[PDB]
Amino acid sequence: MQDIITSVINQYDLSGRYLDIKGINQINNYFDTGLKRLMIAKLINKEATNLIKEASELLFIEQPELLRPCGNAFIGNAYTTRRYAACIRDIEYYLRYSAYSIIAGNNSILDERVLDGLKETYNSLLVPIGPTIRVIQLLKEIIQKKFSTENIENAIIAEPFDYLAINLSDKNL
Amino acid sequence: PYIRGFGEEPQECRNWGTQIDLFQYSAPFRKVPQSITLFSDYLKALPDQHPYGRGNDPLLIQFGAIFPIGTKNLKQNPAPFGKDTRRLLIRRGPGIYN
Amino acid sequence: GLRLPQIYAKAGISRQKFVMKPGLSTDEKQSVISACYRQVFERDISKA
Amino acid sequence: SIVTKSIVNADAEARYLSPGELDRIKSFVLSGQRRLRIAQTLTENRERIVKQGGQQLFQRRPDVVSPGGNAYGEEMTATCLRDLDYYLRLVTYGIIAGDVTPIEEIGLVGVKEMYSALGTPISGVAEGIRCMKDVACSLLSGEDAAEVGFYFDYTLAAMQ
Amino acid sequence: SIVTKSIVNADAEARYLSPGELDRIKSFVLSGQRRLRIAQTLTENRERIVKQGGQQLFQRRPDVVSPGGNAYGEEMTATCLRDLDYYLRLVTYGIIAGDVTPIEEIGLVGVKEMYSALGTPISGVAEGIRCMKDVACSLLSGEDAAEVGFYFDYTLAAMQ
Amino acid sequence: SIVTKSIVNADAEARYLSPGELDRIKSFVLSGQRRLRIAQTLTENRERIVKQGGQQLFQRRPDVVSPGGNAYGEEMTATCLRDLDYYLRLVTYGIIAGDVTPIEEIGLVGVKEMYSALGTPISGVAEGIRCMKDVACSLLSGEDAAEVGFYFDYTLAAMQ
Amino acid sequence: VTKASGGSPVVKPQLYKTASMLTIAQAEQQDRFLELGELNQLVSFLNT
Amino acid sequence: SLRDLDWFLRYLTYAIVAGDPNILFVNIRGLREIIENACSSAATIVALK
Amino acid sequence: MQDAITSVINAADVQGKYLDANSVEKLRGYFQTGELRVRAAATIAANAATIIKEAVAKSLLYSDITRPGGNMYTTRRYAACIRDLDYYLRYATYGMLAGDPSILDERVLNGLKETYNSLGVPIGATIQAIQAMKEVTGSLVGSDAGKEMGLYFDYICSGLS
Amino acid sequence: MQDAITSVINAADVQGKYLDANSVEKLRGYFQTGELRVRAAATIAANAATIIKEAVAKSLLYSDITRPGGNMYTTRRYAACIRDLDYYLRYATYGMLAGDPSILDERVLNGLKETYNSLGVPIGATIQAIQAMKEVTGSLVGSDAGKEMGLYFDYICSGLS
Amino acid sequence: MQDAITSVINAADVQGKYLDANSVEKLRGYFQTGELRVRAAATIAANAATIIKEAVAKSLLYSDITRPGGNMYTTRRYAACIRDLDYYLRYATYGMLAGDPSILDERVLNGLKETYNSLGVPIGATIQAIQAMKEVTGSLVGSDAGKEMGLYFDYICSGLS
Amino acid sequence: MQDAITSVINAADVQGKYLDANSVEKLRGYFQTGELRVRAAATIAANAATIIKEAVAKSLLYSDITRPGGNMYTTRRYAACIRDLDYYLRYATYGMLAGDPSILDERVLNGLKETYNSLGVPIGATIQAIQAMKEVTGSLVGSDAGKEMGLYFDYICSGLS
Amino acid sequence: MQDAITSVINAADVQGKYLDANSVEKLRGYFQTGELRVRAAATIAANAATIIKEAVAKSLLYSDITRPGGNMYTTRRYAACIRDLDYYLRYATYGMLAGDPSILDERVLNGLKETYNSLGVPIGATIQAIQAMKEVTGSLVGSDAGKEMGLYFDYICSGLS
Ligand SMILES: CCC1=C(C)/C(=C/C2=NC(=C\c3[nH]c(/C=C4\NC(=O)[C@H](C)[C@H]4CC)c(C)c3CCC(=O)O)/C(CCC(=O)O)=C2C)NC1=O
Ligand SMILES: CCC1=C(C)/C(=C/C2=NC(=C\c3[nH]c(/C=C4\NC(=O)[C@H](C)[C@H]4CC)c(C)c3CCC(=O)O)/C(CCC(=O)O)=C2C)NC1=O
Ligand SMILES: CCC1=C(C)/C(=C/C2=NC(=C\c3[nH]c(/C=C4\NC(=O)[C@H](C)[C@H]4CC)c(C)c3CCC(=O)O)/C(CCC(=O)O)=C2C)NC1=O
Ligand SMILES: CCC1=C(C)/C(=C/C2=NC(=C\c3[nH]c(/C=C4\NC(=O)[C@H](C)[C@H]4CC)c(C)c3CCC(=O)O)/C(CCC(=O)O)=C2C)NC1=O
Ligand SMILES: CCC1=C(C)/C(=C/C2=NC(=C\c3[nH]c(/C=C4\NC(=O)[C@H](C)[C@H]4CC)c(C)c3CCC(=O)O)/C(CCC(=O)O)=C2C)NC1=O
Ligand SMILES: CCC1=C(C)/C(=C/C2=NC(=C\c3[nH]c(/C=C4\NC(=O)[C@H](C)[C@H]4CC)c(C)c3CCC(=O)O)/C(CCC(=O)O)=C2C)NC1=O
Ligand SMILES: CCC1=C(C)/C(=C/C2=NC(=C\c3[nH]c(/C=C4\NC(=O)[C@H](C)[C@H]4CC)c(C)c3CCC(=O)O)/C(CCC(=O)O)=C2C)NC1=O
Ligand SMILES: CCC1=C(C)/C(=C/C2=NC(=C\c3[nH]c(/C=C4\NC(=O)[C@H](C)[C@H]4CC)c(C)c3CCC(=O)O)/C(CCC(=O)O)=C2C)NC1=O
Repeated sequence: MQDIITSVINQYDLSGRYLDIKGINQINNYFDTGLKRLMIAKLINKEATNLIKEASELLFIEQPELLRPCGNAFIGNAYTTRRYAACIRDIEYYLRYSAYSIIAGNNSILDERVLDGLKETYNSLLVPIGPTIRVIQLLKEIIQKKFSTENIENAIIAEPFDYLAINLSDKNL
Repeated sequence: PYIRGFGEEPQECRNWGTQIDLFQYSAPFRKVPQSITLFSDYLKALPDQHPYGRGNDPLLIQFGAIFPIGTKNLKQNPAPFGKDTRRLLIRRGPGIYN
Repeated sequence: GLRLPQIYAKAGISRQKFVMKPGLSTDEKQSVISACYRQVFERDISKA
Repeated sequence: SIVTKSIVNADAEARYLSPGELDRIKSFVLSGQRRLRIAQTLTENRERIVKQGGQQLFQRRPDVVSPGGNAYGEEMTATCLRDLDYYLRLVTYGIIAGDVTPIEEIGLVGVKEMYSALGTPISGVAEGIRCMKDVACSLLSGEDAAEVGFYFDYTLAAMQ
Repeated sequence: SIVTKSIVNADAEARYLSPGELDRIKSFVLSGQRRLRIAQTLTENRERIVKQGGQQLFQRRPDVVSPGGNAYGEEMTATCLRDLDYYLRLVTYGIIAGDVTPIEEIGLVGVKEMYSALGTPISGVAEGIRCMKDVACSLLSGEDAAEVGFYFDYTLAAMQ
Repeated sequence: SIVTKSIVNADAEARYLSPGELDRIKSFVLSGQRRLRIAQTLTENRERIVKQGGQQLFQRRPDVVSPGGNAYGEEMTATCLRDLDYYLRLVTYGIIAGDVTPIEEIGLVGVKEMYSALGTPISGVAEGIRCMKDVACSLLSGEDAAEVGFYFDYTLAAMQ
Repeated sequence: VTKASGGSPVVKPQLYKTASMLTIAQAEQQDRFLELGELNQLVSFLNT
Repeated sequence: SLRDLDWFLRYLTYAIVAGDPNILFVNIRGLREIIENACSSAATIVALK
Repeated sequence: MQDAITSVINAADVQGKYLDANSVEKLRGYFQTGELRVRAAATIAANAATIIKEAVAKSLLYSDITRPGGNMYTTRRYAACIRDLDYYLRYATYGMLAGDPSILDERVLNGLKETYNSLGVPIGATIQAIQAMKEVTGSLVGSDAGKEMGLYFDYICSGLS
Repeated sequence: MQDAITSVINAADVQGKYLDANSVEKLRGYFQTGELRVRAAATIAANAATIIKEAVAKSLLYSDITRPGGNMYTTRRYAACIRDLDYYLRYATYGMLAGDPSILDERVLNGLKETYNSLGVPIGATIQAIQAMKEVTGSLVGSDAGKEMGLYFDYICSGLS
Repeated sequence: MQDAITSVINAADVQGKYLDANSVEKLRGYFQTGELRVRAAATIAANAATIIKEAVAKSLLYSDITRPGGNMYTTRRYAACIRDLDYYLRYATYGMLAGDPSILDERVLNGLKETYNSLGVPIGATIQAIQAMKEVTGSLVGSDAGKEMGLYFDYICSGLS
Repeated sequence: MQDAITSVINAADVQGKYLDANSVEKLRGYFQTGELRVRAAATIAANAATIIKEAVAKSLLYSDITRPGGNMYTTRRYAACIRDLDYYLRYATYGMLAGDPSILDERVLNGLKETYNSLGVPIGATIQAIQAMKEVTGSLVGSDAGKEMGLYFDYICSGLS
Repeated sequence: MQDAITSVINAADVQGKYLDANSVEKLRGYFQTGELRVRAAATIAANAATIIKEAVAKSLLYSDITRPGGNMYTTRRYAACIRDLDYYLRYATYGMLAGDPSILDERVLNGLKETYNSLGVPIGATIQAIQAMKEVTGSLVGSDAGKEMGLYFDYICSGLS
């Protein structure tokens, strides 16, 4: 992975140049929101076991087909508690690895340890990608309710959960 | 030592397809490294090859129809290619007539 | 680091292990040794 | 980067960020504008550091500029000081990132193979970096010269 | 014994005996009255088996008792019948144990090394076992000879 | 999108976007408020448009709902509206994008092979999209009812 | 955007054990050719 | 609720026709803690009994 | 492509042999099942549009792959779905007439597992759609000819898995 | 990796249905034949060596593959030859006892054609060695048992082609 | 390729939703920047020749790569290099209008590093010419548009390394 | 791996023949040059660091690949690259002793072109470093052994293009 | 393709030099021996059907390569082999006329060892036929042209080995 500083420092090393004001303005934008990126991660740490329950419940209320039998095409959904237990485990991976990238200010950790090989694994177990994109976007709406006063915290929160949906999505257009 | 398979331990979806193929009796017959080529392909851009598998572009020879990638060679390299994509073809001549 | 619900691994055939405590019978010693040929060489080459 | 170091240390244990790492990251962002000042002072005084640094190197190791030495000549002495400029650049990267990872990945991994295959005495590159550190610490205050001294020290220890 | 073999597979999986594996133990111990009669009726026919089963071995292989054969003389043939008594003894062990592992660890592991060191044709030893199986099975009913016949046939395979 | 379309045309001829194309994009982004409101008016009446439009189709074509029609039955009639809700959704994507790209790339490419593989009359699907057009225009003013009608017309035309 | 692919093989997770499968999957793991003792367990299950 | 009592009886007949109760063990072990915040645990044991 | 007759000729060919008494047995086995295959293939061509219509309905019709986010969701993806089933059904009857899977391996199964991995198509869901298609044709073609038809449906599955 | 019991349950389980009369009929044929399936697998284990020896002698013994230049010439390639015939004879009883050929897909036919083609092993000569082994086993285990065992021997040759 | 508008439409379409106030805020944010992107794309089109002319003179004009023995020596190869710089400047303008670097992945960086390695083009000098072309274009369009334009010049450099 | 001796034995054994006059002359061609190969192999092992050090200065030292942006810029990439040159020198020496390029196929060239394409290493610059390393070696070992070593230097370059 | 004159013009152009004494020496070296090449090229074109017919019967006519089972058994395979020898002989004459083996790399040797490994053509037996074709042609054209002609037969077998 690479944090926001390492990405800016690696982009300048590729040219063999020192850091000018343009590269220092970018590092200052992270040192400004850096103290606010920790309040967001400490909130996730305290509400981590709750924010997965609402995302799971709101997902199954809209997609009741996931809690039902799989059909003769052996789709992997939350049919039984062995599948329900395994699928709630995934919802923690999206929340845990999204809290890391909020402190890194960069999505390098996301694709390197989540997206590289994900669709090959879900297409192997026949796990639906549609609902998975939904629950990832429900977590964003849930977490953003805690931060309603100031809107600069909404941009920071939407970044990790937006990247996962844009990269898991199929390009229909 | 035992094979730490799929139903025996929490897996990671980064070496998913590589490891499931490694635990086969066909594993010693892939003479090409499968991990060093994939773990670095994750970081570089799309490869120069057919939109379908690598065994779909033939040898550009005089008289041909030779597709080396098959069941006897075992060098298959699928890559995710979008619907709208253009291959960088090289002009057989001066470059500026492309 | 990963994590898995413990019931997800108890479902299925439950692949077995082999240990080499001295004092076992000669068959269990043999089964533990043959299992080490299949693992290191991908097949029991001592009888093939 | 110290931030990247703390996220992969908690990723290995399969857990979230703990209080020992959330307070360390807080110490890093509070020290942010102070690092960008120090790193920009070494970037604006490159010529005086590389030239004064190499000057004192050619008096502690006169055999590298003697006939038969590795840096004997006008073109080999200009390449000598080109390497003191690479390592001053990587030191500023390590001060901004809060750790020595950019120095290690760039110019410390396999540095003995490179300079052994070029014919360069590796002990002379460490003696030049030790002389740049003296000019570098003369432009900084008392407490900032100690902060920067750790990054010059790591380069010497790895170059030995 | 299948009891010990049924526990070693359970312990390898690190779990209690499955309800199926417990059913195998009660069915085996249920048939204890029968195995004691099958193996015992063979015990009362040792001389009729090893002698008749041995003489037929000396008609299908007249070279092993001729000059230059391994069993040439009063002593080398009496030593030959000693082993026919050894293997008929081990077959009765496997019938009462419900397993061939008694015969395996006693007289089947390393058997090709022992007989090769003695100059014994292993193909001539198995011929005597195939001749003892016909004498043995002729004294038992069809239901029993199919069960006892497996232990005779399992040793012939390993002895080739 | 109007930007994606103007970029593929220029990329097809290996040129920059002409000033005539950059001007059409300018009036595109300058009208984002009018169409963002026109799309919300359609998004807020998905029942009044899909149900009212769908009912007028069922008596203008009683064959599909009759015994032997494709949508004969309550479950089949419900999937009849699943489609009429799809195309209504895509029509709002076009109004937001300002181009028929979303409508074509989703639900117009190969639409005749799909409905033929299902057994539904393509002549009936176009009938339902036109009856929904009347409802959608009844909720918009004259200047805005023409914009929504353009995206419905391209769908009716391409579906024959 | 993901730029590589390791391939997605057809894998079906274990669901549950059966009295017939376990007695046979044991011998398969050891190449044993279905021991006589395990052959009697399977027939007793099918007799029910 | 009525959906779950069918599974306890449906999955129970799969067990006897199959070999062992491993199908029931994998799907009932950690079940009572997943749902007991939206349903009384006491009402369930009396049902299965 | 080579049918069962030419395959028996090529086997004896590469040995320089004349057809022995054993090779005629493999030839008499095809001649006794020849009119049965032409009778089975004559009906599949009449119900080819409906066999694929009913095989998709009972396997993956209303499943999560219709729904948004799944594969074969859009019309272009749905229309590309049935275009593959026509190749499996049309080529599975070609091989059944010839009694040899050489035309399936040559044109269909050579490089199809690799094209799906590059496209992102679920291999497992496809194998179950061809499985539903195997029992649907077993209703029209009957149980006798139907099993031979299914013998080439697994060949697609064994080579696509 | 399933039995007929596991196959019929998942067929009904995924439909959310109890086992009906037609579903229990498939299990009735697997249960009532158990004493016949187990008797065959025991007599096969006693003669696993004498079957492979009379299948090689009847199929490929004195041919060109035994002689120099051919495949399976040297001692190592001969020992690896009859070790494969122990694989097929072993996994054929695993499916005959499980009542499902699903175990032959995961651990026999998966990568079988990619391995022999990379090693240079002739696949046509292998089918002849397996076809002969289905004929030898058909006399030991009887006619009723051999018909069942031959269903799995034929299942390998179809995927081995 | 996809621009910022079709990114919202595609993300909302995969879930199946119609639209929301949250993604509408993303669209409104793009329209607020739209007129800036348009005036900058027009200035680059009118000054496409002088940006490449001023970027080549600063970076690689009197160097070893234009003297005999280096790439860019002949007129055949000097004209090829100028044409490549007009690729990056014209495709980085498409990404500046669309607000999405997706087009550089499909038609620009798609196998571009192996293409240069087979022809012998210096990768290090190509990066220095794109960097030099970055400050020249950043002076024409200004700081606000130039900072956004440089986001794709850097994208090409990291994808070419 | 197989040397010139074993390559003659396998050619005869694959036919079933004893060593005839045509193969005996190939065996004499290797014995006559055996002391010349052992002499060159000892001088290459002692001057390996100077053959690599002078082939690098002559081909790719002050080039573009050593500066920022190019391949082999950082010290790990300079050190990882001269570790590749130490492979080719050592394995070209094994091939010269064995008189057969068989060991270059298995342990060097098999799958080496795809490794460099995924890593992004320029093949044209690697071939120029081996060619410069072939000229320095040919001056140390002489003109007779020097053209033997160049016989296996070209096998790596032609097996790499 | 480039001939011997072009290779001298390019080697001076890469240095930026007018043709000096060293390059004028290489130019006369081609002009002097130029009429010896036009004579050998005219005699090979006349004995082309004879040089192939004598190297085939000398090398691979009565072996097991022509018998049933051997690669090149049937008439289609026989006619395809002597068509390959026709290209090697015809292309070694293009190379001798031009004095530069560049023609062989771009039109003969590119991906040729992958082409034969795909079809199963024995590379060892193909090299023997070219060696036999080398001496049969060396007797017709003499000792001077016979040595330069063999210079390009060795270039083909070396890249084909
Ligand atoms: C850190 C990044 C990362 C992710 C995300 C990950 C996912 C992952 N999800 C899995 C299974 C699974 N995932 C689900 C998930 C779902 N079912 C549904 O209906 C929903 C759409 C969804 C829940 C939101 C199910 C049901 C399985 C089990 C499938 C089966 O066994 O049938 C498995 C196989 C079990 C195992 O872990 O050993 C992996 C590896 N691995 C990773 O390394
Ligand atoms: C066959 C083995 C098996 C069972 C039984 C099983 C049950 C199961 N019950 C669930 C929920 C639930 N189950 C119940 C209720 C009850 N449950 C009972 O057994 C009682 C009869 C009743 C309480 C008196 C309720 C109220 C919920 C919803 C809880 C929620 O909203 O999360 C869920 C979560 C998804 C859902 O259905 O909403 C599972 C997976 N899974 C299995 O694999
Ligand atoms: C749409 C995106 C895209 C790019 C970028 C592209 C590049 C590309 N550059 C080429 C050649 C070339 N490229 C250069 C470039 C350079 N020489 C230098 O010294 C400089 C450092 C550098 C430019 C800054 C040269 C000299 C050639 C000719 C190579 C030759 O003919 O040997 C060729 C071969 C000929 C052809 O056009 O058919 C292609 C395909 N193609 C594409 O489709
Ligand atoms: C970013 C990490 C990094 C480093 C450090 C690096 C070093 C490096 N030093 C070099 C040469 C050199 N380096 C020196 C250095 C010295 N002579 C002395 O006497 C002193 C002890 C010492 C300097 C203090 C000399 C004389 C040469 C030229 C040697 C020659 O041309 O033979 C070269 C070959 C030509 C070139 O400069 O491109 C490289 C690549 N490359 C890298 O990527
Ligand atoms: C985004 C564009 C898009 C469309 C349009 C679409 C259509 C679509 N229509 C379907 C079924 C169906 N569609 C109809 C439709 C109709 N019956 C009538 O009488 C009417 C004339 C007509 C509707 C106006 C019927 C009856 C079925 C069920 C067919 C059957 O059960 O045999 C199905 C199969 C089940 C499913 O996955 O939902 C799809 C995928 N999918 C798409 O992705
Ligand atoms: C359980 C399923 C399974 C199978 C089938 C299997 C096959 C298999 N066959 C092999 C070799 C081999 N197999 C053969 C086979 C034959 N030669 C002939 O002439 C006959 C036609 C044919 C046998 C009837 C030969 C000759 C080799 C060695 C080839 C060589 O050494 O070059 C090897 C190489 C490794 C080794 O032998 O230790 C494997 C892995 N592995 C498995 O896991
Ligand atoms: C072998 C084929 C070939 C040619 C022809 C060639 C030309 C060439 N001419 C150049 C410059 C130049 N060429 C001129 C030429 C002229 N000024 C006038 O007024 C006259 C009309 C005209 C000469 C008669 C000038 C003034 C420059 C420098 C202009 C600048 O720096 O922008 C340059 C850039 C710097 C350099 O010289 O390397 C090249 C590469 N390169 C080649 O490889
Ligand atoms: C211009 C460069 C070039 C070459 C060389 C080339 C190779 C070449 N030779 C071929 C076949 C063949 N080539 C040979 C030749 C030989 N097999 C033997 O047994 C001998 C050792 C050897 C002759 C010395 C044979 C026998 C075939 C037939 C292979 C087959 O039919 O499968 C084929 C397949 C197409 C066809 O046969 O019509 C190609 C492409 N094509 C080209 O464009």
